[PDB]
Amino acid sequence: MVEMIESQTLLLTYLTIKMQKNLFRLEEKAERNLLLVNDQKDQLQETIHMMK
Amino acid sequence: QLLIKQIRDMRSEHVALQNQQKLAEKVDRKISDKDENIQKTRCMWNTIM
Repeated sequence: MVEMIESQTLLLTYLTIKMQKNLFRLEEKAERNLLLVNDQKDQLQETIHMMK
Repeated sequence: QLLIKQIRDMRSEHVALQNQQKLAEKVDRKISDKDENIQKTRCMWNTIM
């Protein structure tokens, strides 16, 4: 019984570490994409204001 | 999604304003004489009053 629980713990832990590593990579790519688009928004806003 | 919507709206606004500026520049060359005309008019009034 102790050997079975340990095997379960190993599976869960493996899944967890694998997911966390791949999630951090997505979050970083996402934030970068948002900042790039936000910067484009900011340039357009400044040009519109000057024209007005 | 929010950012996409905002950029689209701003682009539409920018085109509209560009059309309005092109109509206004056909009138402006002669501005180099404003401060001088105001002071001239003020001076004429001061003389009369």
